[PDB]
Amino acid sequence: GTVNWSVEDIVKGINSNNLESQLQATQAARKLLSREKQPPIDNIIRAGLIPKFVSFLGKTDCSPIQFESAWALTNIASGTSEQTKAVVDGGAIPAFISLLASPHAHISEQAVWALGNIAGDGSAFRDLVIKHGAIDPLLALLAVPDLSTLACGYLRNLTWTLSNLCRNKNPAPPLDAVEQILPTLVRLLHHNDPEVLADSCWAISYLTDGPNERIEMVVKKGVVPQLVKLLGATELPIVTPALRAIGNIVTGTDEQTQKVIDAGALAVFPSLLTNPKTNIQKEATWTMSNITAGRQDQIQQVVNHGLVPFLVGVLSKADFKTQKEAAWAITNYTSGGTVEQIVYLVHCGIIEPLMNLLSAKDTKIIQVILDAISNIFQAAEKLGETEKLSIMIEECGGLDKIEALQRHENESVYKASLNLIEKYFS
Amino acid sequence: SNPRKKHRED
Repeated sequence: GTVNWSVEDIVKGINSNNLESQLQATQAARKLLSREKQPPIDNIIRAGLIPKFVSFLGKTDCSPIQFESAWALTNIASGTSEQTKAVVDGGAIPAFISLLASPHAHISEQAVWALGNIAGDGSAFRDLVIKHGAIDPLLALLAVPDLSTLACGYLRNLTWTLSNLCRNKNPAPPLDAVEQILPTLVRLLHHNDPEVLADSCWAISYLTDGPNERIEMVVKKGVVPQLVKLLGATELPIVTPALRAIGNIVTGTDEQTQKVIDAGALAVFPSLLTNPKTNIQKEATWTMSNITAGRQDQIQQVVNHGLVPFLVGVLSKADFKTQKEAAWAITNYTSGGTVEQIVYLVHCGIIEPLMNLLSAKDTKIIQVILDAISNIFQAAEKLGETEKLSIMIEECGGLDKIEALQRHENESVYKASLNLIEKYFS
Repeated sequence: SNPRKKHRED
C-alpha cells in the first residue's frame, strides 16, 4: 500500500488537505527513507518535505503521523551534516524535545533517536540541542527505581543519545550539562545490558578525553572501580571503551592515576598486553606508557604486577604502532625510575628488542629509544657498570645500529648517536 | 567512539 511510492506521489498526498492522505504519504516516505541501499534523502529534502514533517510532529491528535514523520526525520538526520542541518533548519529540535514526554513510548523513543542523530553531528548541534532543553526530559525518562523495567531497545537508545551529548571536544560539552548528566551515566554504568554498558563507557571515555578538571568530574563520581571491572569483560565492545576511559584517566594527575592503580587495573594488563585485537594491545600499551610516566611508587606497582616482562614482549613482537607505544613506555620508565628499577629492566631483557627497533624508519621512535639507552647508561654509571652494558649492547648487534645512525637525516638522532659512541664506546 | 549517527531501517 505504501511500498515504493514515487517522491511525486508522496508530495501529492502530503500536500492534500486530507490528514489520512497525509498519513499514508508520510508512511510511504518513511519506508522509502528506511531502505538500506541509498535512501533518497536529498530527493526528499529537495521536494520541500521537511517543514511538513516537522509540523506533523505537532499533530497530537494523530499519533501515527507523529511517529511516521519522526521516523522519516530521524533517517534524514542520520545522513550527512548538510542533511542533518536541513532537519535542524526546519525547526525539528524543539518539536522533537516536545515529543520526549509523549504518552506513546514508541514516539518518545523515536524522538530520543532523532535528537541523538542531531546531537551526534557535532559540537554546535550538540550544544544547540542542550540549549533547547533536551537534557531534563531525557533524564526524566530514566528516573525510575530500577532500569530493568524499561524496554531494552528504549534504554539502549536513551544511553546512546546521552553519549552523543557527552561527545566531541572543540568545545567540550558545557560543564553544567556534564554535571547534570553524570549521575544518570553512573547508574547506567552499573546496568547489566552489554550495549548500555558499552555506550556508557563510550560516554565516560568522551568526558575523560580532556584536561585534568574534566577527568576529575568523572573520577570524583567513584566510577573508576566499575570501569576496571568492565575492563575485564569478555565482550570486546565493552573492553574497548572501558580501556579508552582508563587510558584517558591516567593522562591526568598522579593522584587520578593512583585511583586506577588502587582499583586493581594493573592485574588486567597481562591479558590486555597480549590481547589478539591489535588496537586493544596498542591502547593498553599507550596506557602503560602514561603510568610509567608517573611516580617511582607507581613504576614500582608496574614492576610488582609483573608487567615489565609483558612490555619486553610487546617490544619484541607487536604491530609497529604498539611497539612505538612500548618504546615510549620504556623511555618514560627509564626517565622517572630509580637505579634499581632501571637495572631490573635490563635483567628482564629490554636491551635486545630495544636495539632491534633501531632499524625502524620512524625517526621519532629512534629518538625515543636513544633517550632510553642514554637513561639506562646513566643508571649504569652510578654503579660503575657502564662497560658491562656496552658489551651487552654490542653483543646483540646494537652498537652496529648506533654507529650506523651516525648518518641520519635528523640532526638530533645523529648527535645522540655519536654522543653514545663517544662516551660509552671508546 | 561507536557510530555518531544511526539510520533506522527495521
